[PDB]
Amino acid sequence: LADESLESTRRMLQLVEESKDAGIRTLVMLDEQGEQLERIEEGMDQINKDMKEAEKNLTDLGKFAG
Amino acid sequence: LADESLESTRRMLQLVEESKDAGIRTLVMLDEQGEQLERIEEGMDQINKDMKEAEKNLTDLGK
Amino acid sequence: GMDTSGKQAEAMALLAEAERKVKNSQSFFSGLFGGSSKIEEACEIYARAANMFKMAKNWSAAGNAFCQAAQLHLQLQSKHDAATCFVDAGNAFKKADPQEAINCLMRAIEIYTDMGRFTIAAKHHISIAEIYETELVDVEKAIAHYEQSADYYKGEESNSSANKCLLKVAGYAAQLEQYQKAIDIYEQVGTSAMDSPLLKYSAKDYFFKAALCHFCIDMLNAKLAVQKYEELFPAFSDSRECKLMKKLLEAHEEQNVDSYTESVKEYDSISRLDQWLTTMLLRIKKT
Amino acid sequence: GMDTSGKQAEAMALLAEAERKVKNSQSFFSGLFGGSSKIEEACEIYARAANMFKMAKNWSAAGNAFCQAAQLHLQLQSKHDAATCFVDAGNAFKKADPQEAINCLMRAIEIYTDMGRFTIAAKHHISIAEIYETELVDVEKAIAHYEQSADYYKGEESNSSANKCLLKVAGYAAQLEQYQKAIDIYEQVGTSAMDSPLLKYSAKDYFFKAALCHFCIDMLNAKLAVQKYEELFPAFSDSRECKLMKKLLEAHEEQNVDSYTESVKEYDSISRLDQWLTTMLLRIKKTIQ
Amino acid sequence: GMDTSGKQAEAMALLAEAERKVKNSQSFFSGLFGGSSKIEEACEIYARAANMFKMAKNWSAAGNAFCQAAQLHLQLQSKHDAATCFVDAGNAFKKADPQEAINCLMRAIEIYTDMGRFTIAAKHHISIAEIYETELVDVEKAIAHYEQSADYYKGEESNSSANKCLLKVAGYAAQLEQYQKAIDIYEQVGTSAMDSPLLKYSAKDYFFKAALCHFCIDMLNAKLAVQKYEELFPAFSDSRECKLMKKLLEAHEEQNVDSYTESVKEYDSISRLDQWLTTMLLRIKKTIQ
Amino acid sequence: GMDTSGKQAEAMALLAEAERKVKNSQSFFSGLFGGSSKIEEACEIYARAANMFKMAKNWSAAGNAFCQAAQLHLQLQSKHDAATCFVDAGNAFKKADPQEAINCLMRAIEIYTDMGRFTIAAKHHISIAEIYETELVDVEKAIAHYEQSADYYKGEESNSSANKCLLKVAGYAAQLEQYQKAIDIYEQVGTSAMDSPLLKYSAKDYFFKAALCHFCIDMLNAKLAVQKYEELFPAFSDSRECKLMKKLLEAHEEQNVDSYTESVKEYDSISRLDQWLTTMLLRIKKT
Amino acid sequence: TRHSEIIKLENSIRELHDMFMDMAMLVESQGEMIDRIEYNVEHAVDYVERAVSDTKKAVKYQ
Repeated sequence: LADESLESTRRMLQLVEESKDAGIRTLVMLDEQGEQLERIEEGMDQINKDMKEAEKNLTDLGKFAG
Repeated sequence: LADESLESTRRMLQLVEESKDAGIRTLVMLDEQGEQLERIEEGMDQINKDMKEAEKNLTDLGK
Repeated sequence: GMDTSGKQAEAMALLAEAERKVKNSQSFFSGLFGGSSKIEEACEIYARAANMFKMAKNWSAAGNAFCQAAQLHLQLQSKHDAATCFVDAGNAFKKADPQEAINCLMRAIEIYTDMGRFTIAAKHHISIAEIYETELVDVEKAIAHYEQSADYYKGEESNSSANKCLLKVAGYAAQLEQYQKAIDIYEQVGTSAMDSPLLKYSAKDYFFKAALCHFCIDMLNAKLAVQKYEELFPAFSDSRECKLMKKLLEAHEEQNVDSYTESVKEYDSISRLDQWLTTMLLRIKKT
Repeated sequence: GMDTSGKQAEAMALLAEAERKVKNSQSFFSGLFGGSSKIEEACEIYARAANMFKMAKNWSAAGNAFCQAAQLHLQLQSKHDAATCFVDAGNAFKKADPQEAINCLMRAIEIYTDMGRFTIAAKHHISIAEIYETELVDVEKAIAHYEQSADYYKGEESNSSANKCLLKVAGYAAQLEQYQKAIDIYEQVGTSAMDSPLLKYSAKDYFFKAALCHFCIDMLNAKLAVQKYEELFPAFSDSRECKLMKKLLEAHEEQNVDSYTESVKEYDSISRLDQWLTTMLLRIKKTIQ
Repeated sequence: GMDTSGKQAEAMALLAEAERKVKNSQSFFSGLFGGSSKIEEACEIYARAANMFKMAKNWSAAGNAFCQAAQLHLQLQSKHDAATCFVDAGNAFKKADPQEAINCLMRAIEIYTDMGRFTIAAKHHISIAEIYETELVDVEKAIAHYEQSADYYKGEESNSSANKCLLKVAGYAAQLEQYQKAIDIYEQVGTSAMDSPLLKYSAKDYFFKAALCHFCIDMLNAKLAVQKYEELFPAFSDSRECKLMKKLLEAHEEQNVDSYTESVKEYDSISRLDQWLTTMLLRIKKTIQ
Repeated sequence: GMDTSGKQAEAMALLAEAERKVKNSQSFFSGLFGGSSKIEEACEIYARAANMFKMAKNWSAAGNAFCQAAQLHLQLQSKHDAATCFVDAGNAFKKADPQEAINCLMRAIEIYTDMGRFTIAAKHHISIAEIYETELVDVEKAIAHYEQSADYYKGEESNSSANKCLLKVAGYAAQLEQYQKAIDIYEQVGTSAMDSPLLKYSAKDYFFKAALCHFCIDMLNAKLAVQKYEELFPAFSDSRECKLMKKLLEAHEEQNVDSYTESVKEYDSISRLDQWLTTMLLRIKKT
Repeated sequence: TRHSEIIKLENSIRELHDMFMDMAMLVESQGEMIDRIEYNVEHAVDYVERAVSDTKKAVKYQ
């Protein structure tokens, strides 16, 4: 009873601490990708708008020339 | 006390099984996102190469 | 709000001046034949009037304007813009009346398939299937749409999306009591998942559902099927699901309802069950 | 700082050149023709000066230069450059003085919704709401901004962000606004989450908050609310929140402060209590009579 | 199905039309000298026909058409589009003929690395190795491809991908090839993860693997490596794997098969096997004498 | 092996062709004024030669070629391609000899900040700090680089990026017997971490760290700081860290060295400590 | 001593549960955003491709 109980408490403690630390670490890292992903969306939409307006204006100018 | 220990054991069982079940699907979702990332990367690389070559050719032709 | 409704009436007047633009196409464009950009700006005013309609929460009017702009714009040119307008009209029609959303989405599907963009076509296929599930009652049309989308996805080695689509299709078919297809799909997906170290914890449920489907049809061959599964996956017996299935099938050898009822209640005491599983068990165990 | 000293010196030099360039602009608008390109170069130098001022830590000067460049740019039949410059000025004014940042961000929002990009407009609205609530001591305008953001998000099919926004606004309103809106929003979000497998295991908290809001007004209606919830959601009966609520209402029936206090203390013993929940419990206690 | 038959008919019609188009283009270049638009439109027709054909559920001829279109396009000094079409043809032939897909993918890899792109080249190398090993029974080519992919990844400090490739290579080598290379790769990868942010407690497994390889070579080397790891990584002292390995060592020392058998049985009972450790343990037991 | 030898042979061939190209290009510009197309062709030759040098596993010469191309291109009144070449040369020089890599990365950062973009400059700054830390011992330059990158990141509202840099700077400052900066950074980040719905759980850890270093002064100040933190975070006492700090304080007040050592060992056994914590605790024990 | 173990077990299990729910929520949000950005990127790719094609044809007309 004593030996098995000591084994159980030791293993439970170590496993629980490992899982807790790993969970907190994943929690902290997720936010970095979140913010970067906001940034990449910003850049993507800016690119889309710029290229769309550029091409439409250029087609209009080409039609004016021709 | 011993019956308190047994009911707490039931609680531990339920919590652990629920956490594992949710873990499985969370891992599946992570796999799906990892799959999509490669395709978006490839499409972005293709567009970058195409626009670079096209604009450089047009600029050279303008001369 | 109330103020933006007056400007929505002004946007109806914008549609009236767009009617004047098509009147230009009718009569004045003979002298303005070079004004194709005039048609383009007519489409632009159409689009922003439809945007004002959308901001005015007139979903039917917004969809009508979207469809009219798409029809005028798809002059065999700028097909992708027409497809974008059609999908916008379909999204607007999703609320209120979604019937014509199906037709506009099918037209967009045809346009994309002609272009060859399989991913967006399959996503729209899933969208139409799910709107069928949630709004209408037909399942066969949703089944066909899901099969087509799964084919398109598996064409480009997108195995996860196809696998989940096939899982949903197999579940619905099991609800529609077509068990051969269900067991085929479940075995395929489970065995494929067992290939990768990522998804090796998920098979248990797949194999459990496949065993249930098989045991529904032929109880005698269920023992052979479960034995084959166990020898295929040596860690399939240790799971509680295999033990419960073995207990149920061994108890069914004797006509004793109490044993299986207590088994299912005991299993339910650790975790709640789902509607599909409970309904399937209630139907099968009746005899 | 020597680097900062030289940075400020060249910043003043660029400001003087920008003054000369506005002289050029007013001369090319009244004396010469074709000054659109010249004032575009003026805008370029203005943007350079504003960026390097931002580098110099002089946020007010950078924001003022950004705003001047933006308002000058508006006149060139250009709107997206105006929107970007307005957003830059608002970001610069976020710190130090944010009052004019609200006005500039509202102008940018108006222009954006004029074009039709709603998602970015919703994000800017949520930024305005967060800055107002964190820095400005007033909540009603925050409530309005959150309502607008939720409307925009739910109108674009972005369900999750709208759900979080609605939950936040309802929870905040429950503090200083009638609980009817809180009850309605909590019930709506719980119903939406139940079918979905995402928050189905967390909807118990939302039901608990709705039940607390019901209790803070009256008891009989609270009993009807809890029985309806447990009828519609059978699994809530085993929830420890259900037993806690039943014990609390049973104690309240007899008007015993002692039992209620000991029960809430026991509940606090495990896990931990929250500021809002503690305030709600105190408020309902204070009317025991 | 009507769709399949109609699509096949129109695809064959398009193929004949494209052949006649290219022949009349060769004629017209001398007849009229129209430049290169004729060949470009023939290639457009070829691409359209090939994509429709692959949509028609038939693959081999679609890949052949893709190869022909890519070759004709590359004939006009255009490479990137030809490389993409080569990749598509290889993907299509993946399920039709492995050899042609491998040839096309090799051509794409060489041209891409000539351009300067390496990550895509490494991905193509990994795909080639995966297709080679999954269906064709061969390793050495797979090992070389994985090594090349790891080299390309490490050339651009892609530590994770190169680490995975080298781990797979070392595993395969230990399974079949000699053990020295497996020892070096396993030890290096295990010791290059002492300060991992999340993987602080994962390197232990790697170390264990290395020891087994040493234990496969000789007893003296095995014990020396165990001692060196013990001194190098103090935490390895407290690992259950360390106790298991010491027990196996002391059992094998005195030549008592019963002790080793019961130890391995208990180890399997406590934790489930992996199908790789069991084979090495069987090979070790085969030399108990 | 053979492929590398052939690549290097043709690379020397192309380098001879490239020196011929530049010489004859300047000659032809002088004698004929052909423009700048030849200079662009020489730049492309340099770029491809550097690429095949990298393929040949000669990073020093590849970086030299990249730097030559970058300087020739910036001489051509164009920056972005020159910046790309400079960063490529820096990446090539990362291994082998990283000294000139620092200078070239400085030039890249200078041009980037001149343009007005911050995030890439911050990335280069952190990379340079990492290079200095891993290969050199002058931690002052690393501190400066980390602080500058952190300042850029906070100015650009990238609080998450700034937090990691601040934590690294605080740790390094505490390492070199300097406690004011460590205390300030740790307490500031802990305070700003109070309201984080996610980070709140870890918000305790930083606080504890501060207390430890704040004890490097003396018994008393430490008590005031820890009790202030406990008031500010009422739940801080729930964790064993406050119990351990109280044990340390009470044992050190009475000079109970054996009990202090045993408590530290017990904490190590239940949860092991890292090099930094062990060194700090041993330093505290010295007095 | 075992009662302290069971109390700490309950606390840590409860904490891990709540953590996991938060991670699931965040992962879902990230996936939603990835879907929308992939759609937009593909649309931009197609638009620029047809833009370059039409511009090249227009130049050829000259």
